[PDB]
Amino acid sequence: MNGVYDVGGTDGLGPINRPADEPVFRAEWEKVAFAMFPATFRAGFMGLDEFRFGIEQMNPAEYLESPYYWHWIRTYIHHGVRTGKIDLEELERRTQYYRENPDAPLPEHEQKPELIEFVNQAVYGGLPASREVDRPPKFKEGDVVRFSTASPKGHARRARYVRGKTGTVVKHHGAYIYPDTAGNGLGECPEHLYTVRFTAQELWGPEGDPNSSVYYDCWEPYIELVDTK
Amino acid sequence: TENILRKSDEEIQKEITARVKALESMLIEQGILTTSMIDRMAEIYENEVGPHLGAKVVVKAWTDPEFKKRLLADGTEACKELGIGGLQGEDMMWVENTDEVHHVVVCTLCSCYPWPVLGLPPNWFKEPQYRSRVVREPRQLLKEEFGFEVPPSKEIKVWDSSSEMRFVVLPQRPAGTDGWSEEELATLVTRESMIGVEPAKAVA
Ligand SMILES: [Co+2]
Repeated sequence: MNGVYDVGGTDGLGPINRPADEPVFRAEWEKVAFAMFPATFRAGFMGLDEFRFGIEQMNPAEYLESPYYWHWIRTYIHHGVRTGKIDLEELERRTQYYRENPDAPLPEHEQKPELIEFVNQAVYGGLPASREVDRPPKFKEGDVVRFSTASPKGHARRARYVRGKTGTVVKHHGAYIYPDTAGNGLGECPEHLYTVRFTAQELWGPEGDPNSSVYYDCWEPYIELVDTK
Repeated sequence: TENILRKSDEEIQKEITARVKALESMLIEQGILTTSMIDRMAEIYENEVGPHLGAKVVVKAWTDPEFKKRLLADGTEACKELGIGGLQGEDMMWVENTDEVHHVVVCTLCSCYPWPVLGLPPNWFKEPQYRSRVVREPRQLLKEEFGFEVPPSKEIKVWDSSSEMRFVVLPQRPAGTDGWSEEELATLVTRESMIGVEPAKAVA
């Protein structure tokens, strides 16, 4: 979708805020927000692409200025409601309860060894998105290609600043989970993945830096030939 | 930046805290979230996984030309030689700074970052200011925000991680470090140097 989150090339967002040092987690709620990703992932709320799409659907004013891990909370709720695993009225009720009683206990629960095993395995083992497909790569290093001007309403990885632009294939990485299906609940449907080089002048016009380029990763349907050798 | 519509930071923190505790209570009752799971995730990225791991990779590449070739050929498989890898670094591609090229990495669409070598990203990396501007004016951004002057003749390559490929900058080895040990060289390697927003530390 063409959301505000797609900020590459956007002007006017202001100076970078960069404290001299900062903790990994600024508050306890951030640790909880963070750990909820493997928990909701394991429980089938969403996969990685769907996770991103939930955030992309935030109120943009809220997105632009809220603490980062609040984005994560919004997407858990989004998918919780989407899948019927979270009752929103109960959540609103509990929110007010902990508003009035911030030190009230969490619900009694059993610890689960398998959740710790899941965590360690995901962290050190990873969650690889690479896949084998039956088709060979359509493109190769050196191919001059043009990025699609499609503007899907659903999830995609088509930054507005590269749409319709011409660049050069730099590397074929193999095939990967395709965001345009996966982020919309339509499955992995893997596609070959390429890094494509776009000059700053191509991206930003004839006043652009003549000695700068942006490298952007494109799934196969994103790009079509202009020329080959 | 001033927003006359915005609540105070304290009031925002209070509201978020209640919201998150409520959601937490519900996921706990579903049996899919536990306090030990939360504590483990937090411990891993506070204390086990961080930029000291990337630094070890960098100094090995600095001191081992064959490893460096492997690193630049297949980043994930090379880092595994050091027991480094995993979540959000399943597909790493390392890019080498030289006298002719400077690399800088961004996720314009969100926050993508190579967790297994750098740990979780600092908040400025994830925020709209850096993400919007670095693909558009990298040279000015590096100078204005990071005090880093890249000569206009020197090519700047911005890597936007729109896929699960994770890009990591191999910073140039600082002058004056001939024959330094790996542990001594590691002191020069920063998370910023592997994002590309700064060079590795000068010896001074
Ligand atoms: Co991202």
